Amino acid sequence: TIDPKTFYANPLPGKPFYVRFEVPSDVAEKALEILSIARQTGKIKKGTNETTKAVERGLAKLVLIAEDVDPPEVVAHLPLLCEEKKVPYVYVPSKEKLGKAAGINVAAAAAVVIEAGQAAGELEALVNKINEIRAKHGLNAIPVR
Amino acid sequence: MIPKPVVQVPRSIKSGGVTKWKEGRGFSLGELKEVGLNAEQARLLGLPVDTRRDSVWPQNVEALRKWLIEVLEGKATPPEPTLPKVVKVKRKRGRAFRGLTSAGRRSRGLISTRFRETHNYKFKKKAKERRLKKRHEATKGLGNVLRISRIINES
Amino acid sequence: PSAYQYMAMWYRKVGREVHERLMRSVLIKWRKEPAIVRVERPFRLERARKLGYKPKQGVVVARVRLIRGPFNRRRPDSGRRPKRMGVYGITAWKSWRQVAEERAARKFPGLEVLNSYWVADDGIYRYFEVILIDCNQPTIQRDPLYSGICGREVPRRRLARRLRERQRKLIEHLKKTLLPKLKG
RNA sequence: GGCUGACUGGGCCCUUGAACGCAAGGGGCCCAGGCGGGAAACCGGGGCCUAGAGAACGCUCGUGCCCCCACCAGUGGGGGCC
RNA sequence: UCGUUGCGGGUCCGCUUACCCGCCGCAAGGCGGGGACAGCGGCAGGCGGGCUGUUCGGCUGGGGCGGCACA
RNA sequence: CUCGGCUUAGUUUUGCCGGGGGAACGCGCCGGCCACUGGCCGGCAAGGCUAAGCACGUCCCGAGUCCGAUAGCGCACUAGUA
RNA sequence: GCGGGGAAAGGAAACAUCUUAGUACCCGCAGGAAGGGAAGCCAACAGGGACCCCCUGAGUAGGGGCGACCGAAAGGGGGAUAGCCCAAACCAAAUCCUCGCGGGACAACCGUGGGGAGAUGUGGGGCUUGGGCCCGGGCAACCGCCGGCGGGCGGUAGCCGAA
Ligand SMILES: [Mg+2]
Ligand SMILES: [Mg+2]
Ligand SMILES: [Mg+2]
Ligand SMILES: [Mg+2]
Ligand SMILES: [Mg+2]
Ligand SMILES: [Mg+2]
Ligand SMILES: [Mg+2]
Ligand SMILES: [Mg+2]
Ligand SMILES: [Mg+2]
Ligand SMILES: [Mg+2]
Ligand SMILES: [Mg+2]
Ligand SMILES: [Mg+2]
Ligand SMILES: [Mg+2]
Ligand SMILES: [Mg+2]
Ligand SMILES: [Mg+2]
Ligand SMILES: [Mg+2]
Ligand SMILES: [Mg+2]
Ligand SMILES: [Mg+2]
Ligand SMILES: [Mg+2]
Ligand SMILES: [Mg+2]
Ligand SMILES: [Mg+2]
Ligand SMILES: [Mg+2]
Ligand SMILES: [Mg+2]
Repeated sequence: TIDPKTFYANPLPGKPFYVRFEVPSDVAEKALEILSIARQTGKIKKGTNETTKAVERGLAKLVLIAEDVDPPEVVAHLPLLCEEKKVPYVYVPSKEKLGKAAGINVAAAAAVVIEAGQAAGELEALVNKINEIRAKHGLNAIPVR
Repeated sequence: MIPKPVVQVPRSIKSGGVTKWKEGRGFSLGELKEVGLNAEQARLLGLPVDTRRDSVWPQNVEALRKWLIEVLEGKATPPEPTLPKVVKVKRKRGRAFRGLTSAGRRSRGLISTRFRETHNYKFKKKAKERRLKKRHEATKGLGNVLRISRIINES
Repeated sequence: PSAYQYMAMWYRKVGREVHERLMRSVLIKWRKEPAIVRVERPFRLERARKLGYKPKQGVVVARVRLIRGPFNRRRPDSGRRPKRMGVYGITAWKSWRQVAEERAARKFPGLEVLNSYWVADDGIYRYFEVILIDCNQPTIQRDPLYSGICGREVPRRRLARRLRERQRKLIEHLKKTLLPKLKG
């Protein structure tokens, strides 16, 4: 339902059009840590097809999107979908690192935390910090699920 | 003697109500259902099965029941199943150059209309008739010779 | 709805304006690359998968750039009746998509063209991506779709023997469960 | 002086075209409808007679409670016979 | 004329990144100029023996000119 | 859908190519000889494969109301040779 | 045989639309055949049921300086007969390839180790008698890979054959 021509109206310089806000390296590394912890202790999903279905089905808590997707239109729908379903999401710099944190042998363009077993406390803190970045960039808040 | 399905010839407006029967492509699923078979089982017994056909003819049902009893009592031997017995796919070379990809199939007209109505088919069909002088291509201008001769001889 | 359904939105009305912004930058690079280039991944992933693309060893995706418009019809230089003298508006019975597939095949000798799809247009050029498969690769040869291009042989002794056994077992089963009902 | 027959629907014959095939055009004699002139008879289907005359396809107009257009009905449109 | 043709401001101004032109560079890319023009493709009008196909009738005291003795 | 063009029996109605515009989604879409509306009927395009039954004659086999060294293939032979 | 480019002479008793002809010829690309082939079909309220080829429909409908001339399709009779898959829904690495070693009819495959592909999705599932999804019941399950061993027949030289 979100109209992409206003959502993606003003892209950031040096980033693909689907990147809406700039994420510092410290925040990205924390997200990768949470996804790794959630993998051993809770439930995660990885890959665009599985991440998209989790968001649609309402089972997502945190969505991680890599910034180096070579044809950008592979993942560009995900930020729009997360805003529609009010699921917090963050950008990570490398899909190769996102895949490794997801526990696979290939890169992942996207990954999603379904349940954070032991990372739930850290996940809440990460979502708050992401919310400050969105406010700085002018986007409304997305509460932690 | 394995029965052959009997179906009705489509009754055209031109016919004016006259109807006839013909041999069908296969027995319909409705006819097979009345004798307790599905498409797979009937095909394994050597019967021609037509899953497209909707009609159910009692004469077809009766022929099936009679022959099945003979088969299940050891009096008749079913022929080989009406399923593929060989698989023969050749390696393809130069599909793009011979117009066999989807783009070629579109330009040849095969997406929008039947093979028989495509322009390359018309070109080849008429070339053969003229080469063999078959049917109407034995005489060029046949229609006009007939037309003028009819006027003179029917005046 | 799969992610592939969402990926198609960039070639629909809802996403055209955002996609058309992106291509204005991308096409600058594509106008300076070679006319035929092998790419790691297809540009329209959802479209490529529908047409048979999979990221296996021996599957080649090539981007082809060619000049649009009508083909280069020549003005005849000898005697013709007036109907056969025109130039403007006369086109070829081949589409540019077939021309693109054929040019790609020349760059990859021995490979088979599976399919192709349109990617982008600019004022002078049209861009296609062509899917090619290597029929000599063991991964390709056993694929159920690619075997239709690369060839497939099943001995008649295998299928016929299997069918004869299935027919024999069916008749025995139908003797018990069907013969009374038929005669009843 | 009074009028519009330089009429509507048709048929037959003569000439063009000799005896002897063969356009268009022109002329003559009638039947029916409805008129004009005349007491009536009768005459009027242009000019006292012999010249002023044009196929197919296409278009256009007139005409009909008119015929047809693809499974059925309707609206617009198209086609058909004279 | 349609498309290429984009971005700001009130049909006009500006801009450059498209596109075009030149220089340097093996290439990467840099410099300068022009600039949404031009160029290019489609469509439309004009000029167009530059080029292609053809027609240039008949009768006739031979043909031609005349005449129409061509209806 | 529209414009140009080649083609087709395809005709206000065939297929396609090129220029420009350009959907919807199964509660949808497509077809039923001009367009649209209603009804009814039939279906599910824009991805891929598929034996058998059909064309041909360098070659092999058989046949002949065919020719018989100016004939019959150009060549019955150190002929596609000199 | 398949895709593309593509005339004129001649005919119309001139000639341009038209025909000749999508022919000659040119360019590209296959097979022992090619191409086609599994209903967004045809029909008309009655029903057919993938395709190609043969006979017919038929010189009919229709196209056409409505001229010359061009010209179907459905339907009917035959030859022959055969039906399936990719993508997607759902699951999410359960997958494929290659090499070494051991086993395994010299194979497929099994066990183990290394390398490559693979979340931008390998694989499972699914193909109008639509499917996915949930519940129950049943084996005649279903689907696929290898072509070893035994047997038979046929082809590629020949042998016997009356008086
Ligand atoms: Mg003919
Ligand atoms: Mg000529
Ligand atoms: Mg005369
Ligand atoms: Mg006479
Ligand atoms: Mg006269
Ligand atoms: Mg009809
Ligand atoms: Mg301009
Ligand atoms: Mg211009
Ligand atoms: Mg000249
Ligand atoms: Mg003249
Ligand atoms: Mg003369
Ligand atoms: Mg003169
Ligand atoms: Mg579909
Ligand atoms: Mg000789
Ligand atoms: Mg002799
Ligand atoms: Mg000739
Ligand atoms: Mg002539
Ligand atoms: Mg001449
Ligand atoms: Mg074949
Ligand atoms: Mg084939
Ligand atoms: Mg023709
Ligand atoms: Mg898969
Ligand atoms: Mg002997």
